[PDB]
Amino acid sequence: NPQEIHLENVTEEFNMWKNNMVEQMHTDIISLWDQSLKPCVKLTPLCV
Amino acid sequence: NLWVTVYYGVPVWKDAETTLFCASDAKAYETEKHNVWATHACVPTDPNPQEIHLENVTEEFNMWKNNMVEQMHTDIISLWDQSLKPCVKLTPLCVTLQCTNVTNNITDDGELKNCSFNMTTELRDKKQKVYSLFYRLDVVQINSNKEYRLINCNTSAITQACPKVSFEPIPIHYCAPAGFAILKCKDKKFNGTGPCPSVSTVQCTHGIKPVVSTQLLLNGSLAEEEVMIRSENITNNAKNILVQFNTPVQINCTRPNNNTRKSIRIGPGQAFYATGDIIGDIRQAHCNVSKATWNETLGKVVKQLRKHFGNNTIIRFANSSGGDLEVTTHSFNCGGEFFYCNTSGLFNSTWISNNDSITLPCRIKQIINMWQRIGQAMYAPPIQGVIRCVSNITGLILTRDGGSTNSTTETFRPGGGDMRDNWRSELYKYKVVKIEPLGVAPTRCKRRV
Amino acid sequence: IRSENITNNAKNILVQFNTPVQINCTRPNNNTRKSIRIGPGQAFYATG
Amino acid sequence: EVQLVESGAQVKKPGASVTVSCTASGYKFTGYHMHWVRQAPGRGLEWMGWINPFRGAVKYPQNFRGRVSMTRDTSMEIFYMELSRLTSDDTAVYYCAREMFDSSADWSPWRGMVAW
Amino acid sequence: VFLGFLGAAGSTMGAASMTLTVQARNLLSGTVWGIKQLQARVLAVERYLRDQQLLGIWGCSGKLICCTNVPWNSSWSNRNLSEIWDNMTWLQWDKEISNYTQIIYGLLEESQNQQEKNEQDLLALD
Amino acid sequence: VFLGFLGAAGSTMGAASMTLTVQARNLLSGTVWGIKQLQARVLAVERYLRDQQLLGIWGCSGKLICCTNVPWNSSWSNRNLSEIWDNMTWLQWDKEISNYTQIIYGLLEESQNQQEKNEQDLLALD
Amino acid sequence: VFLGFLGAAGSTMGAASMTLTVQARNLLSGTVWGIKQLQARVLAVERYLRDQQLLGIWGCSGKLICCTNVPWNSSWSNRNLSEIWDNMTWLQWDKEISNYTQIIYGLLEESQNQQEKNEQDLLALD
Ligand SMILES: *[C@@H]1O[C@H](CO)[C@@H](O[C@@H]2O[C@H](CO)[C@@H](O[C@@H]3O[C@H](CO[C@H]4O[C@H](CO[C@H]5O[C@H](CO)[C@@H](O)[C@H](O)[C@@H]5O)[C@@H](O)[C@H](O)[C@@H]4O)[C@@H](O)[C@H](O[C@H]4O[C@H](CO)[C@@H](O)[C@H](O)[C@@H]4O[C@H]4O[C@H](CO)[C@@H](O)[C@H](O)[C@@H]4O)[C@@H]3O)[C@H](O)[C@H]2NC(C)=O)[C@H](O)[C@H]1NC(C)=O
Ligand SMILES: *[C@@H]1O[C@H](CO)[C@@H](O[C@@H]2O[C@H](CO)[C@@H](O[C@@H]3O[C@H](CO[C@H]4O[C@H](CO)[C@@H](O)[C@H](O[C@H]5O[C@H](CO)[C@@H](O)[C@H](O)[C@@H]5O)[C@@H]4O)[C@@H](O)[C@H](O)[C@@H]3O)[C@H](O)[C@H]2NC(C)=O)[C@H](O)[C@H]1NC(C)=O
Ligand SMILES: *[C@@H]1O[C@H](CO)[C@@H](O[C@@H]2O[C@H](CO)[C@@H](O[C@@H]3O[C@H](CO[C@H]4O[C@H](CO)[C@@H](O)[C@H](O[C@H]5O[C@H](CO)[C@@H](O)[C@H](O)[C@@H]5O)[C@@H]4O)[C@@H](O)[C@H](O)[C@@H]3O)[C@H](O)[C@H]2NC(C)=O)[C@H](O)[C@H]1NC(C)=O
Ligand SMILES: *[C@@H]1O[C@H](CO[C@@H]2O[C@@H](C)[C@@H](O)[C@@H](O)[C@@H]2O)[C@@H](O[C@@H]2O[C@H](CO)[C@@H](O[C@@H]3O[C@H](CO)[C@@H](O)[C@H](O)[C@@H]3O)[C@H](O)[C@H]2NC(C)=O)[C@H](O)[C@H]1NC(C)=O
Ligand SMILES: *[C@@H]1O[C@H](CO[C@@H]2O[C@@H](C)[C@@H](O)[C@@H](O)[C@@H]2O)[C@@H](O[C@@H]2O[C@H](CO)[C@@H](O[C@@H]3O[C@H](CO)[C@@H](O)[C@H](O)[C@@H]3O)[C@H](O)[C@H]2NC(C)=O)[C@H](O)[C@H]1NC(C)=O
Ligand SMILES: *[C@@H]1O[C@H](CO[C@@H]2O[C@@H](C)[C@@H](O)[C@@H](O)[C@@H]2O)[C@@H](O[C@@H]2O[C@H](CO)[C@@H](O[C@@H]3O[C@H](CO)[C@@H](O)[C@H](O)[C@@H]3O)[C@H](O)[C@H]2NC(C)=O)[C@H](O)[C@H]1NC(C)=O
Ligand SMILES: *[C@@H]1O[C@H](CO)[C@@H](O[C@@H]2O[C@H](CO)[C@@H](O[C@@H]3O[C@H](CO)[C@@H](O)[C@H](O)[C@@H]3O)[C@H](O)[C@H]2NC(C)=O)[C@H](O)[C@H]1NC(C)=O
Ligand SMILES: *[C@@H]1O[C@H](CO[C@@H]2O[C@@H](C)[C@@H](O)[C@@H](O)[C@@H]2O)[C@@H](O[C@@H]2O[C@H](CO)[C@@H](O)[C@H](O)[C@H]2NC(C)=O)[C@H](O)[C@H]1NC(C)=O
Ligand SMILES: *[C@@H]1O[C@H](CO[C@@H]2O[C@@H](C)[C@@H](O)[C@@H](O)[C@@H]2O)[C@@H](O[C@@H]2O[C@H](CO)[C@@H](O)[C@H](O)[C@H]2NC(C)=O)[C@H](O)[C@H]1NC(C)=O
Ligand SMILES: *[C@@H]1O[C@H](CO[C@@H]2O[C@@H](C)[C@@H](O)[C@@H](O)[C@@H]2O)[C@@H](O[C@@H]2O[C@H](CO)[C@@H](O)[C@H](O)[C@H]2NC(C)=O)[C@H](O)[C@H]1NC(C)=O
Ligand SMILES: *[C@@H]1O[C@H](CO)[C@@H](O[C@@H]2O[C@H](CO)[C@@H](O)[C@H](O)[C@H]2NC(C)=O)[C@H](O)[C@H]1NC(C)=O
Ligand SMILES: *[C@@H]1O[C@H](CO)[C@@H](O[C@@H]2O[C@H](CO)[C@@H](O)[C@H](O)[C@H]2NC(C)=O)[C@H](O)[C@H]1NC(C)=O
Ligand SMILES: *[C@@H]1O[C@H](CO[C@@H]2O[C@@H](C)[C@@H](O)[C@@H](O)[C@@H]2O)[C@@H](O)[C@H](O)[C@H]1NC(C)=O
Ligand SMILES: *[C@@H]1O[C@H](CO[C@@H]2O[C@@H](C)[C@@H](O)[C@@H](O)[C@@H]2O)[C@@H](O)[C@H](O)[C@H]1NC(C)=O
Ligand SMILES: *[C@@H]1O[C@H](CO[C@@H]2O[C@@H](C)[C@@H](O)[C@@H](O)[C@@H]2O)[C@@H](O)[C@H](O)[C@H]1NC(C)=O
Repeated sequence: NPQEIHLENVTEEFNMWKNNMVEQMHTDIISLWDQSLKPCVKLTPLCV
Repeated sequence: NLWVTVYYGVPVWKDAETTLFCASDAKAYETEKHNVWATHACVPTDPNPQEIHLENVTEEFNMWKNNMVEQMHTDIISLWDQSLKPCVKLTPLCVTLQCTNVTNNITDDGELKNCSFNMTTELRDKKQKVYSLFYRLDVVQINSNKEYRLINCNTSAITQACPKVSFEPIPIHYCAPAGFAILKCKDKKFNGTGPCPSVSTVQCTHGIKPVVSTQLLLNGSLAEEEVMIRSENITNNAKNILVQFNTPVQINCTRPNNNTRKSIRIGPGQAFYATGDIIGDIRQAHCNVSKATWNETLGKVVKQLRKHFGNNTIIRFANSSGGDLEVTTHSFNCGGEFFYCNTSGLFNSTWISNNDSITLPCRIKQIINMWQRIGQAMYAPPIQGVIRCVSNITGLILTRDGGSTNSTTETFRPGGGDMRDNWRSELYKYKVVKIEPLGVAPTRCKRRV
Repeated sequence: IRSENITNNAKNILVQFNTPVQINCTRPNNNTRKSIRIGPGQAFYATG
Repeated sequence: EVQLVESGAQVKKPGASVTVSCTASGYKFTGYHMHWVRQAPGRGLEWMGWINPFRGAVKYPQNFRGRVSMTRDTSMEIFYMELSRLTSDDTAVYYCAREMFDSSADWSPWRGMVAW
Repeated sequence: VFLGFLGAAGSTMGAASMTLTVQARNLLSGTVWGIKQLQARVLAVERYLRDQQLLGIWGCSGKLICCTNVPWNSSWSNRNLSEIWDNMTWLQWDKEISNYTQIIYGLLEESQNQQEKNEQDLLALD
Repeated sequence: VFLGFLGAAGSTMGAASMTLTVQARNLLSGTVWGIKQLQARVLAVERYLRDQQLLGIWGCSGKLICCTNVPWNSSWSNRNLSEIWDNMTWLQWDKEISNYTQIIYGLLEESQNQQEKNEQDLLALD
Repeated sequence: VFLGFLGAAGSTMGAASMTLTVQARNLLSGTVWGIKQLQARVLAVERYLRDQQLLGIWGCSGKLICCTNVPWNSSWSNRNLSEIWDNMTWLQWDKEISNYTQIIYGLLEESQNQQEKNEQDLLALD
């Protein structure tokens, strides 16, 4: 139940462009990417 | 009639040890270059390194049993490999090398070799025929023209610290967490053992460059008033003895050769940075030291030894005994490169009681096993051109001779090689404790019913 | 006699002794270990 | 267990040079001091020096200094000793011994000689 | 007057009870080689809450000061009140009392708040 | 008498209130395969401080015992005082009350210290 | 009435003192990419116990409300009682008082519990 609680009389200034949650998501996808490739098969011998 | 009464946050501490953490400030953090030496994740230093003095506190200090050294000893080694692991592994570089005495017009009796060898490329099938110039200490021959091979091939897997990462020592401030603290012993004449008269607490040390070096200490802290003589036990010749200058000493270290760096592709993503041919004059590394302040330094020192040894006696200096090249010579990184220098004429002297400078020969070695750990070596890529580094000598390490002749003469030579002594240079005044904020003392007080 | 369920043959059944039992295990052959250098830092210990 | 194994008996001319080895095993090699002692026939023990395998730190005595070359091979775990300018007075039986307590970090000792 | 953290240590205990709000205020202080710094700051809250646990199981739980209904055995550093607070530093003092500390603590946690707090409900049920 | 940690469990609750200083004293207990031991000891302070949070938001925050102004609904295990403390172990008891625990807790945190503590300032402003 | 966590924020502070048991109840909330989630939940107990430390070193340590013997300098947001609690939200208010907070805090930790609690033993020794 993704509880969503509303707050009243609260004026909050939002910025999506300076939002830090993006840079995290940016890095995790790259790290998680290699976390797959490291146990996976290295094709370095395929240069031929 | 007295009772027991608990008091929280009392000035009661006990001596213990735990894990500390670095402070590189922010300025050498900007050196960057993809992890220059240490500083990567290092915490910033306090802008105002608050030093609080404690009164009526007699604290016994020991620099030789101080645990902060062994930590610093291990971190530098781990951080070392943490660079080499993403860096380029040179394990394929173990190969038969066809080399020649370097090109010069006689007047020798070399040490540099024009080395042609069959290598490999990024494309796994096709291969490479290349030449590079190597110092004699990184290779050894094998038994037409003589053939050579690397020195580490039969010992340890060799890597190469990638040229992005540097070796440059960056000042590091070791810090302690809450419930603990660090104590600085500030009293001017202090032998490092026994009680410390001047006890002040800090949460971080001063700037400490983890200088990786032997036989000489550079860039560190200076002593005060007389030059201080510190040894755990002086009756044992085997235990190393450390000194601290009140006067810093200048030295200019140079690699006068103008090097070329040949980057050859062993990849994909791998590659090896070789040494190209010297451009112009063939010279050799060396470092200069003023003979005047040197002679006066030995005079000011010999007056300090005559407090601990004899009122009037004889003091002789002689060159070293034997061991690995990392001991028998002076090791350190000058900007990218690790120099190994002959120290002899400094110590050619005999002293009893009552304008020019000097120069020392030096050698460069790229493959380095430093801290001796086998199974893993490292290669230091060559730096392009003339290398120059200026250093300020703040400390020393020495050993003594043996019975010889009764009350006759004592001889001194270089020593050390265990880098734990390198960290004792800045850690002599430091030690760690832990807080016991709870305490129970009697008074007429009693709680309720 | 301990078993999760004894009516199922498939489930393993475990026992515990009150009396320990002696056994002498030997490799009577006298082996040689040939250490051959695959390095640097690598090496392989063969049978002589 | 540990073992200290030396080279073989040699017959040489005077004024020449002679090398003698010692090969330790069964312990941490780089972290254990190695003494060397010669005993002339019928005489007492004559201590010729020691070599710390850590980086190769050495210390000799006064009377033997300059004729004694002592090294170790940390790879192959073989200590070495050499005597030159051979004299008839240099004829003796030469030993290698280890100090009692050693480690890779802190140190001490002096006295200890156990494995010979 | 603010002498900072641990200022009154060598000072006598009676003079050292004025800094309790200092030493207790900074006591909590509010990839490789990054692990180095992380494990260090964990030991503070364990050392802090262990005292809070001891302070809690005893009759205190209130910070900086406390008393108890446990008497002081003269076998514990027999001294006059002035020979202790006025004549002895917390360093010299806790040196003497490290003997019976847990013997003292046992009565604080058990003879007091295991006992005196059970007296509450028996008095508070009516 | 010291029976140790969790000694009075099977004993009746009235007999189990004497060990509270025991079970609360050791409750805080003062590379690969090294991670195995580290994550285990973290869950203690979370379980400890969660109680401290609950004990704090309720009218207690004092250790080992407490009461409240919230009445006991007879719909919660209707029993006589002797049928509960004297006739039931904490195991058999908390089995019955695990029903209304949070229903009880809601009044302890809100009807009490959200309410009775607001009564303080209104009485303490004058 | 239960408005949930942070419900009264934009509401005036006088109206925001009714949720203290809410915002303090969930404040503690009871390999690679697995490290991502672990370091996050650690900062809660540090932020929680730091308040407990501040609340402890001051004259409070009791949850959700407190007062002090430190007067309010008119140089700190000079306003009438209605211009503050009734006319200002905690957001608009703490905006003004973030100025003197530590100046206020210094007297709470030192002028109060370093002082008023020392008054205890001096009165409690006889
Ligand atoms: C169920 O439990 C039982 C009992 O617990 C298990 O039985 C065990 O079986 C093991 C083998 O499977 C066996 O392990 C060997 O132990 C040997 C003994 O080690 C001790 O003693 C030596 C020497 O002391 C002897 O001599 C002295 C003085 O003269 C006497 O005082 C002693 O009583 C002995 O007589 C000490 O040096 C040790 O410190 C011990 O105290 C070991 O020697 C042996 O190790 C050797 O082989 C290893 C494998 O290759 C090797 O790594 C190691 O280095 C050893 O190599 C020897 O030779 C080399 C040659 O170069 C030399 O360099 C070395 O120094 C060394 O001499 C084994 O470890 C157990 O002893 C035996 N008992 C116990 C109590 O454990 C049973 O296995 C178990 N079942 C299962 C399934 O687990
Ligand atoms: C060998 O090296 C050592 C260490 O490098 C020399 O020892 C002394 O070093 C200390 C500093 O470690 C100097 O003493 C003080 O340094 C203070 C810090 O100064 C820095 O930060 C200042 C404020 O942030 C900043 O203003 C200052 O800049 C100054 O120097 C700059 C060049 O470095 C220059 O560009 C600027 O214009 C400005 O002049 C620094 O960044 C400083 O605040 C104190 O005033 C004081 O200087 C000592 O002077 C050093 N020397 C001595 C003799 O103690 C040691 O001298 C060297 N020895 C030899 C033989 O060369
Ligand atoms: C098969 O193996 C098992 C387990 O190895 C045997 O089962 C029993 O094992 C237990 C111990 O696990 C023995 O029972 C007790 O052991 C106690 C612990 O003893 C150790 O520590 C003592 C104090 O620290 C120490 O004194 C003692 O040393 C004694 O034995 C040494 C040799 O092991 C000897 O050198 C010493 O001089 C000294 O005699 C141990 O280090 C001990 O305190 C108790 O007194 C008791 O012994 C049982 O005896 C074992 N045997 C039985 C039948 O229960 C099992 O026997 C083995 N079965 C067969 C068939 O071999
Ligand atoms: C209670 O306190 C006593 C006495 O402590 C004394 O005063 C302190 C201020 C310090 O200066 C202490 O150093 C000093 O002793 C403790 O006394 C203990 O007594 C025993 C002997 O009964 C000592 O044992 C010694 O052991 C050494 C080493 O083997 C022998 O050489 C001695 O002959 C003797 O047997 C012991 O060292 C001493 N101290 C301690 C810490 O045990 C007593 O232990 C202590 N009790 C408690 C519960 O803390
Ligand atoms: C309040 O307590 C009751 C009763 O609990 C009873 O007493 C305890 C000491 C235990 O012995 C319990 O096992 C025992 O029931 C809880 O009763 C709940 O009742 C419902 C039915 O209304 C049960 O549902 C059952 O579900 C099973 C499986 O699908 C069916 O086969 C049954 O036919 C029946 O539908 C439920 O199991 C039972 N227990 C629980 C834990 O829910 C009641 O839930 C509880 N209330 C609260 C808020 O805790
Ligand atoms: C106490 O509070 C004052 C005033 O705060 C005022 O009211 C608040 C509700 C906010 O709306 C604030 O934005 C508003 O100023 C703090 O006033 C500080 O005054 C100095 C000048 O004395 C300001 O410095 C400015 O710096 C800018 C940028 O360089 C210049 O362009 C200006 O000319 C001026 O020099 C400062 O910004 C202002 N605010 C702060 C946060 O410092 C005062 O600092 C504060 N004191 C404390 C201890 O908190
Ligand atoms: C360049 O490569 C050559 C390849 O041989 C090296 O030459 C060798 O130099 C040594 C001197 O160190 C010569 O040994 C000498 O032999 C003479 C005659 O017996 C003897 O009188 C001397 O005492 C000494 O033993 C050796 O013969 C010579 N090689 C050949 C084939 O003659 C040379 O050293 C290399 N340069 C460098 C810097 O290594
Ligand atoms: C440090 O302590 C001295 C006094 O310590 C005395 O000696 C110790 C060995 C121990 O026995 C203590 O209990 C003793 O009290 C302080 O000296 C006093 O200073 C005040 C003010 O300056 C003065 O009025 C007293 O006469 C002094 N007493 C003595 C005996 O000299 C000193 O002030 C302490 N340090 C600080 C910073 O307060
Ligand atoms: C363990 O408990 C028994 C009594 O438990 C009773 O039975 C249970 C099923 C439950 O209904 C409980 O509420 C009951 O009280 C204790 O036995 C008592 O022991 C004391 C002292 O030895 C004796 O005076 C009483 O008469 C005994 N009562 C009964 C009913 O036998 C027993 O002591 C408990 N164990 C311990 C270590 O105290
Ligand atoms: C949200 O707040 C309004 C009132 O806020 C006023 O304006 C602000 C800018 C600030 O100055 C505050 O201090 C002021 O109080 C609430 O409106 C009130 O609602 C009640 C009940 O509905 C009504 O009786 C009052 O007359 C209203 N007052 C005004 C001025 O309109 C509103 O209720 C708040 N939101 C919630 C959910 O309560
Ligand atoms: C180091 O200096 C101290 C004095 O500052 C020396 O004095 C010793 O102090 C301790 C007190 O802990 C006494 O127990 C010793 O008896 C003192 N010895 C002497 C000779 O004075 C200490 O000896 C010095 N150590 C060295 C190695 O020089
Ligand atoms: C080491 O080199 C530095 C320069 O790199 C020399 O510094 C000079 O010192 C003289 C005085 O001796 C000054 O007059 C110059 O202005 C200095 N130049 C610079 C650039 O700093 C230093 O003297 C050299 N020392 C030795 C022993 O060679
Ligand atoms: C005072 O203490 C005396 C000694 O107690 C014994 O020694 C201490 C160190 C502990 O080990 C304790 O367990 C021992 O019993 C007691 O004999 C004496 O009764 C005590 N008196 C008072 C009033 O507490
Ligand atoms: C006693 O409890 C009765 C039942 O309450 C209901 O059931 C419990 C399990 C909860 O789910 C609760 O939210 C429900 O409303 C109440 O009807 C009765 O009023 C209560 N009486 C008292 C005095 O509290
Ligand atoms: C009220 O505050 C006045 C100003 O204090 C000064 O400014 C604040 C922001 C702090 O920096 C403080 O350290 C400064 O001294 C005081 O001058 C005045 O005495 C205060 N009056 C009372 C009753 O507290």
